Amino acid sequence: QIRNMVEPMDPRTFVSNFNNRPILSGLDTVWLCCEVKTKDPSGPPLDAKIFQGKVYPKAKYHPEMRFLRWFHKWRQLHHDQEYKVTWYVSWSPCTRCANSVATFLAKDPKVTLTIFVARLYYFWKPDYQQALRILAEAGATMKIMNYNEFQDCWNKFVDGRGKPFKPWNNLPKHYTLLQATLGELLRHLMDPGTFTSNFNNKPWVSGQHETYLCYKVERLHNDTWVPLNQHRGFLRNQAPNIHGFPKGRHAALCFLDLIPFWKLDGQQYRVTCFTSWSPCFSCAQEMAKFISNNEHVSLCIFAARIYDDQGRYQEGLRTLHRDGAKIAMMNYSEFEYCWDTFVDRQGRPFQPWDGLDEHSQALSGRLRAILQN
RNA sequence: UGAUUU
Ligand SMILES: [Zn+2]
Ligand SMILES: [Zn+2]
Repeated sequence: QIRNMVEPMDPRTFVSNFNNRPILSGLDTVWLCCEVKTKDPSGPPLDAKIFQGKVYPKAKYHPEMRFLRWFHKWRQLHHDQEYKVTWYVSWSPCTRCANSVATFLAKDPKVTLTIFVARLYYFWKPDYQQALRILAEAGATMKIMNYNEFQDCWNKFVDGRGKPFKPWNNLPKHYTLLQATLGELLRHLMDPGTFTSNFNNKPWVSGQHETYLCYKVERLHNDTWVPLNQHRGFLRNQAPNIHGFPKGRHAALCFLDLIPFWKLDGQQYRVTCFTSWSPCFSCAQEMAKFISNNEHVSLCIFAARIYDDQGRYQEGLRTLHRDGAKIAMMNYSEFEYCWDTFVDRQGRPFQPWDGLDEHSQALSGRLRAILQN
């Protein structure tokens, strides 16, 4: 078992180093817990290790490089076969480790690697974004640690003495910010079936209530709105879960959460979202509050369909429009733009669904009527 | 807590 393959770390070492607050000073060591398995995930791993290394000053002693040196020797001592490796790392890799690991994976197709990260290190710096993309392109699967992964790491690698994992405050909030940020910098694209199913604007017939939201940012420069290529991406609502958001978190709120995290300066910005459902009353109230607090940020909301929340949704849309948000129903040009920009389309052009224009006209008339009452 | 990279 893993407990006999590693010396489990002190619980305080784990809790302090794997806390997932995205902005965290004082944590000058990187920790890496790993499992080496066969192609078959069943059974215990072949081996498991804990590595650590100081962030500064020598990247050669970061735990990713210690892992590489260990793994080379270990493979010499065991009969060769394909390996699936999993890492739980407290900080995501620096540019040097990202490139070294990418080189290693690109030269060795017998090894595949999954990296779960507690926090993103310098996620806002383009050299780090680029190096994480290089690592992804070499085949590494990179994900943010969520509750299940912290619990698994606790059970396997920590001297918990039979006590269960206890989540810290704001674990889910931190997770959602980091997962959106990682999707941004890896340039994740939406599945085309997912897009077409969720943005079709005919009367909704599925029992599912889910909201997908694409977003982008423009900056005002010499009276012209210019693109800001950094903060562009998509997200969806978080369904309720007692270990996540117990009452869920709607897509509009996750979107709003991202804007302060971007640390926009004092210039004028226009933030646009393309959401498959118009916001419910709660979401519209929160967006109105945001507008009240961020004068330099102009909000533009394009919706595929109008969501009747069985409540005060019309009042929410009216309040948003009155407070200066642009609210409009998506037309052909917005659907095509989202297909071209946010969707994993693999060179294929946008193919409109039947009735797109007719549905857009009827929805736009309904939105006009709501805004005029 | 925007967080010393040779
Ligand atoms: Zn490193
Ligand atoms: Zn809502």
